Amino acid sequence: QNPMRDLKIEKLVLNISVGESGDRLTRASKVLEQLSGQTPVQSKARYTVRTFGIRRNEKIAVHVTVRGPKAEEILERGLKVKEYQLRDRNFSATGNFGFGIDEHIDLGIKYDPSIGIFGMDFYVVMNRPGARVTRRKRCKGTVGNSHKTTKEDTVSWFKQKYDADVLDK
Amino acid sequence: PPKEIVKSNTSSKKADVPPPSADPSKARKNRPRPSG
Amino acid sequence: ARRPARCYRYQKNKPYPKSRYNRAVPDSKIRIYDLGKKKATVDEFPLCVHLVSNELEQLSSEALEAARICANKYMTTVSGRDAFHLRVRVHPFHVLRINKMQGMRGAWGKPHGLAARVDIGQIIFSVRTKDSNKDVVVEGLRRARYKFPGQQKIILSKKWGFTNLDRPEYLKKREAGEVKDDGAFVKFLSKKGSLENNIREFPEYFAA
Amino acid sequence: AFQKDAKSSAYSSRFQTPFRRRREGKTDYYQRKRLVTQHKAKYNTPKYRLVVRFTNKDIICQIISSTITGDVVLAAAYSHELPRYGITHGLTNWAAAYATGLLIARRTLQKLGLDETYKGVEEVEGEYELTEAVEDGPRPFKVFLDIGLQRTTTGARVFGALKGASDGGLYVPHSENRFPGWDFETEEIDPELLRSYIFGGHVSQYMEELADDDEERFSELFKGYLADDIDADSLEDIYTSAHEAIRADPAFKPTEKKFTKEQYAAESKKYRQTKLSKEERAARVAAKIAALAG
Amino acid sequence: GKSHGYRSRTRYMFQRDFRKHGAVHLSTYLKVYKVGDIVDIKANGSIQKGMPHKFYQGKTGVVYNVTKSSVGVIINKMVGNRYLEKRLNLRVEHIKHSKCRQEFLERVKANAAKRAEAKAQGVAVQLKRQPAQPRESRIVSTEGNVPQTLAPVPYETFI
RNA sequence: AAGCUCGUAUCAGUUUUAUGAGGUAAAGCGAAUGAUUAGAGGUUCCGGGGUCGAAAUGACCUUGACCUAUUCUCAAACUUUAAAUAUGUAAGAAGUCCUUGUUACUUAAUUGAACGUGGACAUUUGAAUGAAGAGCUUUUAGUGGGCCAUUUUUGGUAAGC
RNA sequence: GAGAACAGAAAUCUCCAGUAGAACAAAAGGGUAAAAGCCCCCUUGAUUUUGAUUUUCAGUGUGAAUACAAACCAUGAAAGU
RNA sequence: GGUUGCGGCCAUAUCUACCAGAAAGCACCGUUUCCCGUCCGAUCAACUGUAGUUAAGCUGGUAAGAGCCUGACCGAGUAGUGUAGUGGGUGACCAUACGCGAAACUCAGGUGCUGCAAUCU
Ligand SMILES: [Mg+2]
Ligand SMILES: [Mg+2]
Ligand SMILES: [Mg+2]
Ligand SMILES: [Mg+2]
Ligand SMILES: [Mg+2]
Ligand SMILES: [Mg+2]
Ligand SMILES: [Mg+2]
Ligand SMILES: [Mg+2]
Ligand SMILES: [Mg+2]
Ligand SMILES: [Mg+2]
Ligand SMILES: [Mg+2]
Ligand SMILES: [Mg+2]
Ligand SMILES: [Mg+2]
Ligand SMILES: [Mg+2]
Ligand SMILES: [Mg+2]
Ligand SMILES: [Mg+2]
Ligand SMILES: [Mg+2]
Ligand SMILES: [Mg+2]
Ligand SMILES: [Mg+2]
Ligand SMILES: [Mg+2]
Ligand SMILES: [Mg+2]
Ligand SMILES: [Mg+2]
Ligand SMILES: [Mg+2]
Ligand SMILES: [Mg+2]
Ligand SMILES: [Mg+2]
Ligand SMILES: [Mg+2]
Ligand SMILES: [Mg+2]
Ligand SMILES: [Mg+2]
Ligand SMILES: [Mg+2]
Ligand SMILES: [Mg+2]
Ligand SMILES: [Mg+2]
Ligand SMILES: [Mg+2]
Ligand SMILES: [Mg+2]
Ligand SMILES: [Mg+2]
Ligand SMILES: [Mg+2]
Repeated sequence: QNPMRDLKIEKLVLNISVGESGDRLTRASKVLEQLSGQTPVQSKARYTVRTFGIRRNEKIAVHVTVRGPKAEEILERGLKVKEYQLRDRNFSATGNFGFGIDEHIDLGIKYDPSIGIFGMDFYVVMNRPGARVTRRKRCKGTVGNSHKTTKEDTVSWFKQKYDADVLDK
Repeated sequence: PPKEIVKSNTSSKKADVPPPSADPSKARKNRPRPSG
Repeated sequence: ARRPARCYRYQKNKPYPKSRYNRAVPDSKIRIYDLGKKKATVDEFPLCVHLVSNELEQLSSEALEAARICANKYMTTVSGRDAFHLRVRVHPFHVLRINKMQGMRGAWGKPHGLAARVDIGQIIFSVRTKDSNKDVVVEGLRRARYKFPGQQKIILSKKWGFTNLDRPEYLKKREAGEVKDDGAFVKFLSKKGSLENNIREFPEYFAA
Repeated sequence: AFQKDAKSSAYSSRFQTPFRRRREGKTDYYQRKRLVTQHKAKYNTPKYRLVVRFTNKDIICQIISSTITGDVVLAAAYSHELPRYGITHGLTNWAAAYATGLLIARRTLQKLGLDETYKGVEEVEGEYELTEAVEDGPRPFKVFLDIGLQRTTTGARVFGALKGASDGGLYVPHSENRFPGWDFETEEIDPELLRSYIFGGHVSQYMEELADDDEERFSELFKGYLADDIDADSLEDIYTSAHEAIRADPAFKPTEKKFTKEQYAAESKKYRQTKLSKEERAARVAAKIAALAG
Repeated sequence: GKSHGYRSRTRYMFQRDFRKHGAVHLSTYLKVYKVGDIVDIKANGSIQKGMPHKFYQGKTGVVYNVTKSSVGVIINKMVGNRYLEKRLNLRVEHIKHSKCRQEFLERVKANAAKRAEAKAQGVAVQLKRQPAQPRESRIVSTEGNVPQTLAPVPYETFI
């Protein structure tokens, strides 16, 4: 049965990984702000590598999460550059999915040579009604099986609206 | 100019060391590679 | 250079196993404990025969190894290299210390070798064959008797092969639907556990 | 669920359950220790807790003491009773708590004899005050703030049921800075603002902008306000005079209860399944093997 | 070098009791200790403050003081050829009422009863305690139970 | 050694009863941790090999890992369980119960806490056994290399070590 | 474990599992999960007066510790600490 | 009896998979002016109880389920152990006398009990 259970996008989280901090990192942040309008959250390098030219806590990469209708614009604005075809992977058996794109300009977004070109990691989180039951504080609990988001339930749902194609195998 | 925002890492590890999953030995040899 | 076997004969000290407070110990001299046809199916070798230790004593690795070799080599070239399954029921977990050549001052040892603490009535060598073969097994243990300190006597197992069940109780379990082969051993039908995949396995049951 | 995520026999065996009320996420026991524990040299003197619980749109205010057999309710006031004193709308709001906190304050103070003495603040200009000790008299009845799991956020409405209980005659220790109107960048309070929240001056002044700006919403939420013909500027009066009516008659009417004990039970057991017998389970097994044999 | 620190050797003594770790159930803090109560002393490793010394584990005593978190207990510790009085400050996590006295009081109350109950009946009491008394004479019946004769068993191997 | 205060009295290298502590012995390893033999059954877009190959997130053999049910064997510095011997306290007049005083502590509170006035309850004063006794004080000698036996047990091949 | 441009065995992002298999300066062992771990906010009780107490013990000292008393403070809505 | 708030012990309550759940109550759920908190009104906060839903949470039931609990002359008076002998054995060791007495195994039973308050066909 499916009265209340339909599906909804919990959040989209854009991501920019970059091999340093300094200018190149901030520009990529500027990218994600005006792309979300939200002011975004950087991350720190969890350890040192040096084959990547990074040290621990070096502010390696920025991201931002987006919820609501303003995501479904940026999702579909992205699903455009991928030409409405994803893969049979890209879909986590938990039910989410994500995809990358080089060249952030490829969706809206004019050039500005004082910014440059960056790629993104678009990842989309799919949950249902009753998704606070594992989120809230009091009586914290766990979504019953029949209600959990799966890959099957997500793919078919990506197949129908957006019309797009899942491909591969 | 704005206040930067940084993520909070719940992991309790102080040691600047790579995890065990990071090792030279996994490393599939003849991985796809570009050419041309 | 190997201290004569009389110095470590008796269990005179609490077990001194290789450990992180140890670490320094040499390899054991016996290494392989399973010989003959070890893949044999439980039904192939009904007859079991034991070498039992009648003393509470210590058996050195090098002594296990040399009664392994003895009992196997004879049993193989007499009844043939697959005639039997010879499994050594004892493992040398005890490190033996020696005081090298100070005075008696600061005399704590350094690991000299390994051995296995053995009980009265403890089985040492267990062998399975066809009952046809008994006298070859027996003698083959009997000839490993000589390589060990103490009184050890050979015994004819009331049981089926290496199993925990006596011979009649094995048929009744095997000739009803209760027994199912595993590689060298078997698994058994239990009256407890989920009835779903209880019937998945042992489908041969459930008829009567 | 997932075959490779698996609780081994060991896992179950060596798992240590948290308590019960911990598994149900209901009780923070480390807060329950520090509340419930009495100074050992006060012996059997009970510590009394002010229990402010928020459901979805009912407010639960309880004064409770603790016993190794079970906790014990001295007095109990809910927002669902507030219709008696003239509030049928917004029973989940800051003003409905203040109201349910003044109802609990004067309901216990009543059957406790601290009734005539210690009337608390009957004025309500929304100033900061704790009910003082009367010279040469009993001391103000003490009860303490059990937040539950509620987050401490300046303005939150757990402190409403506080300020309704502290202006209502009880001695409940508190500071000022969890109250609406608390100034963040200087230590100060504006009573004016806090006063407003007591009678609903944010909810009216929301109704005020929603008649002349968006009435669509104003027609969806705020429906009963039109259905009852109660517009904005009148909210403060509804609560102002409910305060009066409360101090008047705190005495707690229970409901007329309409189908006794035996009845409610006889109907509830029709829907509640009764387990089984081993011989029957035994017959299920002998039956399933019969079926699943072939 | 040899070692004795305050908690030495206490590894398994202060250990937390399998599947019973974690914070302490509230009935502990609920119980009320009046001066003169008989307490058992058992440490609780989770509570490091107000902790008895390893000697006093297992010990039983009486409470001379009652402060905020803690009952002061006196124990008679033997040292040399005498006993000295020793005074311990323990948090009630580490203490429990002793049920040694339980039967006593119950017998006290029981004794006063049997006294006024027999005395208001014309006495004949005998309320002291007796050790187990040798069995009385008894008949035993062979009806339906004839003696089943038994023999020691012959040696068997079965290994 | 000197005594001293006493004398049905308190008293015990003992038992019974009631109630507490302990983690050794043993036991356990298809319970955790650590070791350890052997098979069997799974899983790789993915450790490495081969064959088919333009290749594949290709198919198939193959060897290693993991996984799942199993199997032989272990621990002073492992463990769920857990002895025996030893171990703490209790078995009353300094006791039990009624009544209701004192305060600067404490309670919302003449509430409670601690010590109390007054009143009631008797003998078989509260299990066994033993007791000539019990409690108390001063002062001072020698000594402050020990050794042996059964059992427990450390080093050591051992030793009349 | 399953997932996402460059991105590989390891970079950053998301979910699901997760009794603690981590972390708490250091040795080991205790102890700990809405915490004792991780992040942030405020602070200076790491203060003042002098007793009692436990360990070692001669029941001296010293070190270390425990519970109070009297002050003056920190923090928190508060119980508290 | 059902439910909710606060609970006592803290698995007979946990775990895995299904299915059933009236009434109320919980729950999900609706909004963003206000206090308040976030990269993100997801969580946290505030308003509405309206617009919608028993889908989940929650309650219960099923199961030769996992685990946990209990019981037994089930194993076993076994292992271990206190006491004794000018007992046996070269010895390792082991019988006996007087007492104490496990663990694993196996069988059978069980699957939270209940306090204070307010509720509810
Ligand atoms: Mg961190
Ligand atoms: Mg993590
Ligand atoms: Mg020689
Ligand atoms: Mg030795
Ligand atoms: Mg020989
Ligand atoms: Mg808290
Ligand atoms: Mg030492
Ligand atoms: Mg213990
Ligand atoms: Mg400290
Ligand atoms: Mg042990
Ligand atoms: Mg020990
Ligand atoms: Mg042992
Ligand atoms: Mg065991
Ligand atoms: Mg193991
Ligand atoms: Mg048990
Ligand atoms: Mg007496
Ligand atoms: Mg008197
Ligand atoms: Mg000498
Ligand atoms: Mg000599
Ligand atoms: Mg000598
Ligand atoms: Mg630990
Ligand atoms: Mg905290
Ligand atoms: Mg301080
Ligand atoms: Mg000292
Ligand atoms: Mg020191
Ligand atoms: Mg309903
Ligand atoms: Mg929302
Ligand atoms: Mg909220
Ligand atoms: Mg349903
Ligand atoms: Mg259920
Ligand atoms: Mg079961
Ligand atoms: Mg002799
Ligand atoms: Mg005996
Ligand atoms: Mg059963
Ligand atoms: Mg159950």
